[PDB]
Amino acid sequence: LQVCLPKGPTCCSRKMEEKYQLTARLNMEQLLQSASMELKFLIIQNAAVFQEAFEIVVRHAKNYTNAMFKNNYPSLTPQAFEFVGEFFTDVSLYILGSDINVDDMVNELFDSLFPVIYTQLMNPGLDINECLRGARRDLKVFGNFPKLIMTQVSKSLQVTRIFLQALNLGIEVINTTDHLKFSKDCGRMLTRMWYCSYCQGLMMVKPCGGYCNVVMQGCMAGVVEIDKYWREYILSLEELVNDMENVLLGLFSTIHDSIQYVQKNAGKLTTTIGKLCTLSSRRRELIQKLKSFISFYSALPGYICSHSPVAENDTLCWNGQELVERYSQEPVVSQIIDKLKHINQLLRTMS
Amino acid sequence: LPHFIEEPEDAYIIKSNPIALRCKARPAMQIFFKCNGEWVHQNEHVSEE
Ligand SMILES: *[C@@H]1O[C@H](CO)[C@@H](O)[C@H](O)[C@H]1NC(C)=O
Ligand SMILES: *[C@@H]1O[C@H](CO)[C@@H](O)[C@H](O)[C@H]1NC(C)=O
Repeated sequence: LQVCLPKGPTCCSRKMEEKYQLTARLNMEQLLQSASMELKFLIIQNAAVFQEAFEIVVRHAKNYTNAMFKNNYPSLTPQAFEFVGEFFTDVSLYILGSDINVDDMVNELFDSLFPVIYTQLMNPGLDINECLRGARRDLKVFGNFPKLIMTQVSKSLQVTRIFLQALNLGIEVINTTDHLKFSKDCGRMLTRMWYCSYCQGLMMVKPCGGYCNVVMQGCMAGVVEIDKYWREYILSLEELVNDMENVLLGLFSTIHDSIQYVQKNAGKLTTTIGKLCTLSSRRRELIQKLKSFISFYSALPGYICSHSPVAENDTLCWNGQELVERYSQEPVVSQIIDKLKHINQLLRTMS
Repeated sequence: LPHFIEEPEDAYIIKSNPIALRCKARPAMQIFFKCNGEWVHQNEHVSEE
Protein backbone atom coordinates (compact mmCIF):
# COMPACT_ATOMS: atom_id res chain seq x y z
CA LEU A 1 0.00 0.00 0.00
CA GLN A 2 0.97 3.70 -0.27
CA VAL A 3 -1.21 5.41 2.41
CA CYS A 4 -2.27 3.04 5.22
CA LEU A 5 0.95 2.04 7.02
CA PRO A 6 0.58 -1.79 7.13
CA LYS A 7 1.44 -2.97 10.66
CA GLY A 8 0.46 -6.53 9.63
CA PRO A 9 -2.49 -7.97 7.71
CA THR A 10 -4.97 -5.66 5.97
CA CYS A 11 -8.54 -5.95 4.66
CA CYS A 12 -8.13 -3.35 1.84
CA SER A 13 -6.20 -3.27 -1.46
CA ARG A 14 -4.77 -0.27 -3.38
CA LYS A 15 -8.13 0.37 -5.13
CA MET A 16 -10.08 0.48 -1.83
CA GLU A 17 -7.33 2.86 -0.61
CA GLU A 18 -7.86 5.26 -3.55
CA LYS A 19 -11.61 5.02 -2.77
CA TYR A 20 -10.93 6.02 0.87
CA GLN A 21 -8.78 8.93 -0.39
CA LEU A 22 -11.58 10.23 -2.64
CA THR A 23 -14.13 9.92 0.21
CA ALA A 24 -11.72 11.80 2.52
CA ARG A 25 -11.49 14.62 -0.06
CA LEU A 26 -15.30 14.80 -0.33
CA ASN A 27 -15.75 14.76 3.47
CA MET A 28 -13.17 17.56 3.97
CA GLU A 29 -14.89 19.68 1.29
CA GLN A 30 -18.30 19.10 2.95
CA LEU A 31 -16.89 20.12 6.36
CA LEU A 32 -15.35 23.34 4.95
CA GLN A 33 -18.67 24.10 3.19
CA SER A 34 -20.61 23.62 6.46
CA ALA A 35 -18.10 25.91 8.25
CA SER A 36 -18.26 28.70 5.61
CA MET A 37 -21.93 28.45 4.52
CA GLU A 38 -23.45 30.86 7.09
CA LEU A 39 -20.88 33.65 6.50
CA LYS A 40 -21.06 33.11 2.71
CA PHE A 41 -24.88 33.44 2.76
CA LEU A 42 -24.66 36.52 5.04
CA ILE A 43 -22.28 38.38 2.69
CA ILE A 44 -24.27 37.32 -0.43
CA GLN A 45 -27.51 38.54 1.22
CA ASN A 46 -25.98 41.90 2.22
CA ALA A 47 -24.41 42.43 -1.23
CA ALA A 48 -27.79 41.83 -2.95
CA VAL A 49 -29.67 43.98 -0.39
CA PHE A 50 -27.32 47.00 -0.56
CA GLN A 51 -27.20 46.86 -4.38
CA GLU A 52 -31.03 46.88 -4.53
CA ALA A 53 -31.23 49.66 -1.87
CA PHE A 54 -28.75 51.84 -3.81
CA GLU A 55 -30.70 51.26 -7.04
CA ILE A 56 -33.90 52.29 -5.19
CA VAL A 57 -32.17 55.47 -3.91
CA VAL A 58 -30.95 56.28 -7.45
CA ARG A 59 -34.43 55.78 -8.94
CA HIS A 60 -36.06 57.87 -6.16
CA ALA A 61 -33.58 60.74 -6.67
CA LYS A 62 -34.05 60.42 -10.46
CA ASN A 63 -37.79 61.01 -10.55
CA TYR A 64 -37.56 63.48 -7.63
CA THR A 65 -35.38 65.67 -9.89
CA ASN A 66 -37.79 64.84 -12.74
CA ALA A 67 -40.78 65.94 -10.60
CA MET A 68 -39.03 69.17 -9.55
CA PHE A 69 -38.29 70.00 -13.21
CA LYS A 70 -41.89 69.12 -14.20
CA ASN A 71 -43.35 71.33 -11.41
CA ASN A 72 -40.95 74.32 -11.47
CA TYR A 73 -39.58 74.36 -15.07
CA PRO A 74 -42.24 72.90 -17.37
CA SER A 75 -40.69 74.84 -20.31
CA LEU A 76 -37.46 72.76 -19.98
CA THR A 77 -39.26 69.37 -20.49
CA PRO A 78 -38.92 66.84 -22.06
CA GLN A 79 -35.20 67.65 -22.62
CA ALA A 80 -34.76 67.77 -18.83
CA PHE A 81 -36.18 64.21 -18.62
CA GLU A 82 -33.59 63.08 -21.21
CA PHE A 83 -30.45 64.53 -19.62
CA VAL A 84 -31.59 63.69 -16.05
CA GLY A 85 -32.11 60.06 -17.19
CA GLU A 86 -28.67 60.12 -18.86
CA PHE A 87 -27.01 61.51 -15.70
CA PHE A 88 -28.66 59.01 -13.32
CA THR A 89 -27.96 56.10 -15.73
CA ASP A 90 -24.27 57.09 -15.70
CA VAL A 91 -24.50 57.38 -11.88
CA SER A 92 -25.88 53.80 -11.60
CA LEU A 93 -23.15 52.63 -14.03
CA TYR A 94 -20.36 54.23 -11.95
CA ILE A 95 -21.92 52.66 -8.82
CA LEU A 96 -21.69 49.23 -10.53
CA GLY A 97 -17.94 49.59 -11.17
CA SER A 98 -17.97 50.97 -14.74
CA ASP A 99 -15.21 53.37 -15.86
CA ILE A 100 -17.17 56.65 -15.49
CA ASN A 101 -15.78 60.13 -14.69
CA VAL A 102 -17.96 62.07 -12.21
CA ASP A 103 -16.70 65.53 -13.30
CA ASP A 104 -17.53 64.57 -16.91
CA MET A 105 -21.03 63.52 -15.78
CA VAL A 106 -21.68 66.95 -14.16
CA ASN A 107 -20.12 68.80 -17.12
CA GLU A 108 -22.26 66.96 -19.72
CA LEU A 109 -25.33 67.52 -17.50
CA PHE A 110 -24.81 71.32 -17.37
CA ASP A 111 -23.79 71.50 -21.06
CA SER A 112 -27.16 69.86 -21.88
CA LEU A 113 -29.05 72.05 -19.35
CA PHE A 114 -27.82 75.53 -20.40
CA PRO A 115 -28.98 75.72 -24.07
CA VAL A 116 -32.61 74.77 -23.27
CA ILE A 117 -32.56 77.41 -20.47
CA TYR A 118 -31.32 80.01 -22.98
CA THR A 119 -33.87 79.05 -25.68
CA GLN A 120 -36.95 78.44 -23.45
CA LEU A 121 -36.46 80.71 -20.36
CA MET A 122 -34.30 83.71 -21.42
CA ASN A 123 -34.83 84.07 -25.22
CA PRO A 124 -38.10 82.33 -26.17
CA GLY A 125 -37.63 82.24 -29.96
CA LEU A 126 -30.92 74.99 -32.57
CA ASP A 127 -27.91 74.82 -34.94
CA ILE A 128 -25.93 77.42 -32.88
CA ASN A 129 -26.49 75.03 -29.94
CA GLU A 130 -22.80 74.08 -29.62
CA CYS A 131 -21.91 77.79 -29.30
CA LEU A 132 -24.28 77.95 -26.30
CA ARG A 133 -22.67 74.76 -24.94
CA GLY A 134 -19.33 76.57 -25.20
CA ALA A 135 -20.75 79.69 -23.57
CA ARG A 136 -21.83 77.46 -20.65
CA ARG A 137 -18.15 76.76 -19.83
CA ASP A 138 -16.43 79.91 -21.19
CA LEU A 139 -18.60 82.32 -19.12
CA LYS A 140 -18.99 80.03 -16.04
CA VAL A 141 -22.73 80.82 -16.07
CA PHE A 142 -23.54 78.35 -13.24
CA GLY A 143 -20.93 79.93 -10.91
CA ASN A 144 -19.53 77.47 -8.35
CA PHE A 145 -22.48 75.03 -8.41
CA PRO A 146 -20.70 72.56 -10.80
CA LYS A 147 -17.55 72.06 -8.65
CA LEU A 148 -19.70 71.76 -5.49
CA ILE A 149 -21.89 69.06 -7.14
CA MET A 150 -18.77 67.32 -8.55
CA THR A 151 -17.11 66.93 -5.14
CA GLN A 152 -20.36 66.13 -3.27
CA VAL A 153 -21.40 63.27 -5.59
CA SER A 154 -17.84 62.01 -6.31
CA LYS A 155 -17.06 61.40 -2.61
CA SER A 156 -20.27 59.42 -1.92
CA LEU A 157 -20.34 57.44 -5.20
CA GLN A 158 -16.66 56.45 -4.77
CA VAL A 159 -17.12 55.24 -1.16
CA THR A 160 -20.28 53.32 -2.19
CA ARG A 161 -18.52 51.67 -5.16
CA ILE A 162 -15.59 50.64 -2.94
CA PHE A 163 -18.08 49.23 -0.38
CA LEU A 164 -19.77 47.05 -3.04
CA GLN A 165 -16.36 45.89 -4.35
CA ALA A 166 -15.29 44.94 -0.80
CA LEU A 167 -18.51 42.92 -0.33
CA ASN A 168 -17.93 41.05 -3.63
CA LEU A 169 -14.30 40.29 -2.69
CA GLY A 170 -15.44 38.92 0.68
CA ILE A 171 -17.90 36.69 -1.22
CA GLU A 172 -15.03 35.59 -3.51
CA VAL A 173 -12.61 34.64 -0.71
CA ILE A 174 -15.25 32.81 1.37
CA ASN A 175 -16.36 30.86 -1.73
CA THR A 176 -12.69 30.01 -2.52
CA THR A 177 -12.35 28.66 1.07
CA ASP A 178 -14.52 25.52 0.61
CA HIS A 179 -12.87 24.76 -2.80
CA LEU A 180 -9.28 24.72 -1.48
CA LYS A 181 -7.40 21.65 -2.75
CA PHE A 182 -4.63 20.41 -0.44
CA SER A 183 -1.37 18.54 -1.02
CA LYS A 184 -1.09 14.78 -1.64
CA ASP A 185 0.57 14.27 1.77
CA CYS A 186 -2.28 16.15 3.52
CA GLY A 187 -4.79 13.91 1.67
CA ARG A 188 -2.92 10.74 2.68
CA MET A 189 -2.89 11.97 6.31
CA LEU A 190 -6.66 12.62 6.17
CA THR A 191 -7.16 9.09 4.72
CA ARG A 192 -5.03 7.59 7.51
CA MET A 193 -6.93 9.58 10.18
CA TRP A 194 -10.47 8.84 8.90
CA TYR A 195 -10.49 5.43 7.12
CA CYS A 196 -7.23 3.43 7.45
CA SER A 197 -8.56 2.01 10.76
CA TYR A 198 -11.15 0.07 8.71
CA CYS A 199 -8.33 -1.53 6.65
CA GLN A 200 -7.02 -3.05 9.93
CA GLY A 201 -10.47 -4.53 10.77
CA LEU A 202 -11.63 -1.95 13.36
CA MET A 203 -15.34 -1.06 13.39
CA MET A 204 -15.92 1.92 15.77
CA VAL A 205 -12.38 3.25 16.49
CA LYS A 206 -12.16 7.07 16.18
CA PRO A 207 -8.96 9.07 15.60
CA CYS A 208 -7.16 10.82 18.48
CA GLY A 209 -7.93 14.52 19.12
CA GLY A 210 -4.24 15.47 19.24
CA TYR A 211 -3.60 13.49 16.03
CA CYS A 212 -6.43 15.48 14.39
CA ASN A 213 -4.83 18.70 15.76
CA VAL A 214 -1.38 17.94 14.27
CA VAL A 215 -2.88 16.71 10.95
CA MET A 216 -5.02 19.88 10.61
CA GLN A 217 -2.16 22.24 11.58
CA GLY A 218 -0.06 20.47 8.91
CA CYS A 219 -2.86 20.82 6.33
CA MET A 220 -4.16 24.35 7.18
CA ALA A 221 -0.58 25.74 7.46
CA GLY A 222 -1.09 28.56 4.92
CA VAL A 223 -4.82 28.96 5.64
CA VAL A 224 -4.31 30.16 9.25
CA GLU A 225 -1.99 32.93 7.93
CA ILE A 226 -5.09 34.48 6.28
CA ASP A 227 -6.47 35.31 9.76
CA LYS A 228 -4.53 38.60 10.23
CA TYR A 229 -5.58 39.91 6.79
CA TRP A 230 -9.21 38.84 7.34
CA ARG A 231 -9.25 40.61 10.74
CA GLU A 232 -7.75 43.78 9.19
CA TYR A 233 -10.37 43.58 6.40
CA ILE A 234 -13.21 43.39 8.98
CA LEU A 235 -11.71 46.28 11.02
CA SER A 236 -11.20 48.48 7.91
CA LEU A 237 -14.80 47.82 6.81
CA GLU A 238 -16.05 48.80 10.31
CA GLU A 239 -13.89 51.97 10.09
CA LEU A 240 -15.38 52.76 6.65
CA VAL A 241 -19.01 52.44 7.81
CA ASN A 242 -18.57 54.73 10.86
CA ASP A 243 -23.70 58.99 2.54
CA MET A 244 -24.74 58.38 -1.08
CA GLU A 245 -28.49 58.79 -0.39
CA ASN A 246 -28.41 62.36 1.06
CA VAL A 247 -26.28 63.74 -1.82
CA LEU A 248 -28.48 62.24 -4.57
CA LEU A 249 -31.57 63.55 -2.75
CA GLY A 250 -30.25 67.15 -2.32
CA LEU A 251 -29.18 67.15 -6.00
CA PHE A 252 -32.56 68.61 -7.08
CA SER A 253 -32.36 71.50 -4.55
CA THR A 254 -28.84 72.34 -5.77
CA ILE A 255 -29.87 72.18 -9.46
CA HIS A 256 -32.89 74.47 -8.83
CA ASP A 257 -30.71 77.01 -6.97
CA SER A 258 -28.18 76.86 -9.86
CA ILE A 259 -30.95 77.57 -12.41
CA GLN A 260 -32.08 80.59 -10.31
CA TYR A 261 -28.45 81.79 -10.06
CA VAL A 262 -28.16 81.58 -13.88
CA GLN A 263 -31.47 83.43 -14.42
CA LYS A 264 -30.36 86.25 -12.04
CA ASN A 265 -27.88 87.52 -14.72
CA ALA A 266 -30.01 86.99 -17.87
CA GLY A 267 -29.91 90.75 -18.65
CA LYS A 268 -26.21 90.69 -19.54
CA LEU A 269 -26.04 86.96 -20.47
CA THR A 270 -28.50 87.26 -23.38
CA THR A 271 -26.68 90.36 -24.71
CA THR A 272 -23.17 88.88 -24.49
CA ILE A 273 -24.39 85.58 -26.04
CA GLY A 274 -26.20 87.30 -28.94
CA LYS A 275 -22.97 89.26 -29.55
CA LEU A 276 -20.73 86.16 -29.26
CA CYS A 277 -23.09 83.64 -30.96
CA THR A 278 -32.79 51.90 7.40
CA LEU A 279 -29.68 51.77 5.16
CA SER A 280 -27.41 52.89 8.04
CA SER A 281 -29.23 50.32 10.24
CA ARG A 282 -28.44 47.61 7.63
CA ARG A 283 -24.71 48.51 7.49
CA ARG A 284 -24.57 48.63 11.32
CA GLU A 285 -26.29 45.22 11.69
CA LEU A 286 -24.04 43.73 8.96
CA ILE A 287 -20.93 45.05 10.77
CA GLN A 288 -22.18 43.69 14.12
CA LYS A 289 -22.86 40.19 12.65
CA LEU A 290 -19.57 40.30 10.68
CA LYS A 291 -17.46 41.07 13.78
CA SER A 292 -18.64 37.64 15.09
CA PHE A 293 -16.64 35.98 12.23
CA ILE A 294 -13.31 37.79 12.78
CA SER A 295 -11.85 34.46 14.07
CA PHE A 296 -13.13 32.39 11.11
CA TYR A 297 -9.69 31.37 9.73
CA SER A 298 -8.23 30.87 13.25
CA ALA A 299 -11.03 28.56 14.52
CA LEU A 300 -11.33 26.64 11.21
CA PRO A 301 -9.03 23.69 12.10
CA GLY A 302 -10.79 23.54 15.48
CA TYR A 303 -14.11 23.40 13.62
CA ILE A 304 -12.86 20.58 11.33
CA CYS A 305 -11.64 18.49 14.28
CA SER A 306 -14.70 19.17 16.52
CA HIS A 307 -17.25 18.42 13.74
CA SER A 308 -15.60 15.06 12.79
CA PRO A 309 -15.68 11.76 14.74
CA VAL A 310 -12.66 12.12 17.08
CA ALA A 311 -11.60 10.56 20.39
CA GLU A 312 -11.12 13.81 22.37
CA ASN A 313 -10.16 11.72 25.44
CA ASP A 314 -6.99 10.47 23.62
CA THR A 315 -7.81 6.98 25.01
CA LEU A 316 -8.22 3.92 22.71
CA CYS A 317 -7.91 5.93 19.50
CA TRP A 318 -6.37 5.64 16.03
CA ASN A 319 -3.02 7.46 15.66
CA GLY A 320 -2.83 6.86 11.87
CA GLN A 321 -1.26 3.35 11.78
CA GLU A 322 -2.22 1.52 14.99
CA LEU A 323 -4.68 1.52 17.90
CA VAL A 324 -2.99 3.13 20.94
CA GLU A 325 -4.04 3.58 24.58
CA ARG A 326 -2.53 7.11 24.73
CA TYR A 327 -1.48 9.33 21.82
CA SER A 328 2.21 10.33 22.02
CA GLN A 329 2.45 13.36 19.63
CA GLU A 330 -0.11 28.12 -0.97
CA PRO A 331 -0.55 29.68 -4.46
CA VAL A 332 -4.35 30.12 -4.10
CA VAL A 333 -3.74 31.15 -0.46
CA SER A 334 -1.21 33.76 -1.69
CA GLN A 335 -3.82 35.08 -4.16
CA ILE A 336 -6.36 35.43 -1.32
CA ILE A 337 -3.71 37.27 0.76
CA ASP A 338 -2.89 39.66 -2.13
CA LYS A 339 -6.57 40.46 -2.74
CA LEU A 340 -7.06 41.08 1.00
CA LYS A 341 -4.00 43.39 1.06
CA HIS A 342 -5.41 45.40 -1.85
CA ILE A 343 -8.91 45.78 -0.35
CA ASN A 344 -7.41 46.63 3.08
CA GLN A 345 -5.23 49.40 1.59
CA LEU A 346 -8.30 50.80 -0.20
CA LEU A 347 -10.41 50.75 3.00
CA ARG A 348 -7.54 52.37 4.99
CA THR A 349 -6.95 55.20 2.49
CA MET A 350 -10.71 55.88 2.20
CA SER A 351 -11.47 56.71 5.88
CA LEU B 1 -57.97 34.12 -41.06
CA PRO B 2 -56.67 37.68 -40.45
CA HIS B 3 -53.77 38.72 -42.72
CA PHE B 4 -51.45 41.43 -41.36
CA ILE B 5 -50.82 44.36 -43.73
CA GLU B 6 -48.71 46.57 -41.40
CA GLU B 7 -46.77 44.32 -38.97
CA PRO B 8 -45.18 46.15 -36.01
CA GLU B 9 -41.48 47.02 -36.53
CA ASP B 10 -39.04 47.12 -33.61
CA ALA B 11 -39.09 50.73 -32.30
CA TYR B 12 -36.28 52.59 -30.50
CA ILE B 13 -36.82 55.36 -27.92
CA ILE B 14 -34.60 58.41 -28.57
CA LYS B 15 -34.21 61.30 -26.12
CA SER B 16 -37.30 60.18 -24.09
CA ASN B 17 -39.59 60.67 -27.12
CA PRO B 18 -42.37 58.05 -26.79
CA ILE B 19 -42.84 56.31 -30.18
CA ALA B 20 -46.10 54.38 -30.68
CA LEU B 21 -46.41 50.94 -32.33
CA ARG B 22 -48.53 50.48 -35.49
CA CYS B 23 -50.62 47.38 -36.33
CA LYS B 24 -52.90 46.88 -39.34
CA ALA B 25 -54.70 43.69 -40.43
CA ARG B 26 -57.61 42.55 -42.65
CA PRO B 27 -60.02 40.95 -42.09
CA ALA B 28 -59.95 42.12 -38.44
CA MET B 29 -62.63 43.04 -35.87
CA GLN B 30 -60.45 43.03 -32.72
CA ILE B 31 -56.69 43.73 -32.57
CA PHE B 32 -54.84 43.62 -29.25
CA PHE B 33 -51.23 43.91 -28.12
CA LYS B 34 -49.45 41.32 -25.95
CA CYS B 35 -46.38 43.18 -24.62
CA ASN B 36 -43.97 40.86 -22.73
CA GLY B 37 -46.44 37.96 -22.29
CA GLU B 38 -49.47 39.93 -20.98
CA TRP B 39 -52.34 41.81 -22.65
CA VAL B 40 -52.22 45.63 -22.94
CA HIS B 41 -55.06 47.63 -21.32
CA GLN B 42 -58.00 48.60 -23.56
CA ASN B 43 -57.42 52.35 -22.87
CA GLU B 44 -53.90 52.20 -24.39
CA HIS B 45 -55.25 50.88 -27.74
CA VAL B 46 -56.33 53.38 -30.43
CA SER B 47 -58.39 51.58 -33.13
CA GLU B 48 -59.09 52.79 -36.69
CA GLU B 49 -61.91 51.24 -38.78
C1 LIG C 1 -42.71 59.78 -11.59
O1 LIG C 1 -42.89 58.82 -12.69
C2 LIG C 1 -44.28 58.63 -13.17
C3 LIG C 1 -44.22 57.56 -14.20
O2 LIG C 1 -45.41 57.54 -14.94
C4 LIG C 1 -44.84 59.98 -13.63
O3 LIG C 1 -46.25 59.79 -13.85
C5 LIG C 1 -44.67 61.03 -12.54
O4 LIG C 1 -45.17 62.30 -12.98
C6 LIG C 1 -43.21 61.16 -12.05
N1 LIG C 1 -43.14 62.11 -10.93
C7 LIG C 1 -43.25 63.45 -10.96
C8 LIG C 1 -42.56 64.18 -12.06
O5 LIG C 1 -43.92 64.08 -10.14
C1 LIG D 1 -49.83 58.99 -27.87
O1 LIG D 1 -48.95 60.13 -27.64
C2 LIG D 1 -49.27 61.34 -28.35
C3 LIG D 1 -48.25 62.36 -27.88
O2 LIG D 1 -47.05 61.73 -27.40
C4 LIG D 1 -50.71 61.79 -28.11
O3 LIG D 1 -51.07 62.89 -28.95
C5 LIG D 1 -51.66 60.61 -28.35
O4 LIG D 1 -53.01 61.01 -28.02
C6 LIG D 1 -51.24 59.42 -27.50
N1 LIG D 1 -52.15 58.29 -27.64
C7 LIG D 1 -52.35 57.43 -26.64
C8 LIG D 1 -53.28 56.30 -26.94
O5 LIG D 1 -51.78 57.53 -25.56
